[PDB]
Amino acid sequence: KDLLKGLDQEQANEVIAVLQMHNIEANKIDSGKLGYSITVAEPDFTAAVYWIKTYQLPPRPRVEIAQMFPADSLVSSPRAEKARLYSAIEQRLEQSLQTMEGVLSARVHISYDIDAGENGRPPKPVHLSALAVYERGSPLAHQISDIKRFLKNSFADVDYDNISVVLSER
Amino acid sequence: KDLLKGLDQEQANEVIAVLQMHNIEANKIDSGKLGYSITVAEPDFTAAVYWIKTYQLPPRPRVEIAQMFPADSLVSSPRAEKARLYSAIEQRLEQSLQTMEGVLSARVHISYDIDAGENGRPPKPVHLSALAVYERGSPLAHQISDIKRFLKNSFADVDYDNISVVLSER
Amino acid sequence: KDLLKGLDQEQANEVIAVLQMHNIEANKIDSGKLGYSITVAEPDFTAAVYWIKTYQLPPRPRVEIAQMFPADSLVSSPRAEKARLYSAIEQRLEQSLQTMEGVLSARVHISYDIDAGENGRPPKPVHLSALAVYERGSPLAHQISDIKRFLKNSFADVDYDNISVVLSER
Amino acid sequence: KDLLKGLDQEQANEVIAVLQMHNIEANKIDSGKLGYSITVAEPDFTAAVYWIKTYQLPPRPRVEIAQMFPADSLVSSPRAEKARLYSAIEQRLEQSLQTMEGVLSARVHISYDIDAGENGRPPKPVHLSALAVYERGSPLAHQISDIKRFLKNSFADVDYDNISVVLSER
Repeated sequence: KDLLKGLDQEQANEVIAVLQMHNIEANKIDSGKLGYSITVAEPDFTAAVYWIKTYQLPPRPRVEIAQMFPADSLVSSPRAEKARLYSAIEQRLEQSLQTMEGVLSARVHISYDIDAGENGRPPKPVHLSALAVYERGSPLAHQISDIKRFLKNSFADVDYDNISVVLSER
Repeated sequence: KDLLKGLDQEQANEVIAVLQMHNIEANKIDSGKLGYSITVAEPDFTAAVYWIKTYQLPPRPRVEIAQMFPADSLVSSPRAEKARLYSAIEQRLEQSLQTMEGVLSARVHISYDIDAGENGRPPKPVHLSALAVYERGSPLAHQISDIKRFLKNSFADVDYDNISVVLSER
Repeated sequence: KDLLKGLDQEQANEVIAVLQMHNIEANKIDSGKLGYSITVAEPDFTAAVYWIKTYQLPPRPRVEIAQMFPADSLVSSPRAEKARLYSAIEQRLEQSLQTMEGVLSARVHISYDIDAGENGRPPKPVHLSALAVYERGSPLAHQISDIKRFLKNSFADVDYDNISVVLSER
Repeated sequence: KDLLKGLDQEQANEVIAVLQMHNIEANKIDSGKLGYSITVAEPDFTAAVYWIKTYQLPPRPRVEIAQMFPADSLVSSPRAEKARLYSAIEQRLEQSLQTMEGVLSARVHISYDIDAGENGRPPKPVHLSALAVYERGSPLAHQISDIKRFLKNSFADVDYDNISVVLSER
């Protein structure tokens, strides 16, 4: 029975290795495009789907900031520009943190808004959320303070108390 | 008797495995497009439909934010843009939470509105609703506080008291 | 005698199973389009119609929000846009609640209006109505409070006292 | 003698079954279009018409909100739009109530008007009328309070005292 087709080499390799490690007989075939298909024996189909689902496979597609065409036709000013500037910063932070030995994945979600409550009343919202996944063989718990400091000084008007850093082993 | 045609491999596999686990004789065929059809013996048809319905199969299509063409022809400002920004955030949160080992599905619904009650009266509504489904073999109850903190710091002007995190085993 | 033609596989299967369970001799044929026709012996016609009617078969078509073309030709602002935003939320809630084990169908009707009574008098109407149908073999009565909390935090300015959750066994 | 031609299968089946149950010799023929004709012996014609009339057969066509073309050529604002919004709600309520086991038909007529009596005098009219027909074999009298609550919370600014729920056995 077919599981999934048109998988990248990495997605197919991670799913194949996960299934093989759980005693599931899985086979892989490459199509003409270099995309991969995974298949299992019918008796292992239910188990295979359970294991894949439990490990977030296949990875979901989420909204892409670039696919903004449905929302607006042109950008001459501020809200959309600020979203892209924020996205660029989140990616810059993820790129930097990813160089730390032991990090295998990282997500950064930043909040920076300049609001006008009313005449003579300006608020500033700041905060950052950081999730880093570490290799099974590396404890990054001691590096939490260093990661917080790196995030703090990469972004405008952030304090330590408004940064959440969560580290989870794969 | 035919159950459903034009199923994805995942939807067909989950329905086939559910029926087989409940002693229902189900068979599957692939069409030309790689879409799947499920069929059962006529004596098991009523049972099969009962089991499928009880487990939310087949999954319903709900309104897609992108299918906004029926509602408006062009977007130059705020309500539609804010809905897309909110949707992007909900998806970013779902993507992040989905990496936690044990999570097999997640839904996030965010509320963030800036309202003007009258002259010199601005209200701000905040809150988030989070539903996460965990694998049968993983207790994520101890991770509720961590999930709440991740959601809190991903989104503008959210407090813990205004976040609902519900975890349900598949 | 013919009952109905051009039925979906699910509608035809549910009606066939209901009639067979009530000792009604019903037969089914598939047309060229994959649509189904149900027929009964003439001596069982009256009974068959009584049973189908008593169980809401065939399901009625109700107004589709997308079929708004008869009402207005273009939408540049608020009433129609807000109806679509509300419909999207109702569908998002139904999608979320449908994942709860035991739920076989769900309907959500939301009320959220911002009205101006007169100069310096703004009212806000809030409330939600939720109907969930559960499988015969699952008691969801203990989950009423959880369902109310999920609905509360998905929608702007809702309190628990203004949410009705009704659960009915199929 | 011919009774009626161009009947739907359901209308023809209900009329045929009603006549047969009252010892009237009725026959049915299907035309090329799949429409049905009912005929009776001349000696039973008067009785047959009396029975059909007494049971509201054939069902009358009433004004369709969509057939508004005779009344106005275009809709850019409020009265016609509000009528369609109200009709959509009535249909949504009927769809929801129809899922209750025992319901075989339902009609909802809603009243929601926002009127300006004069300068600094706004009235709001609210109320709902609900008629539900139940199967002969189901008592829905105990469900009146539940039906009222479902109707109350589906619609803006409704109180229980302004909802009429009438249940009649077929």
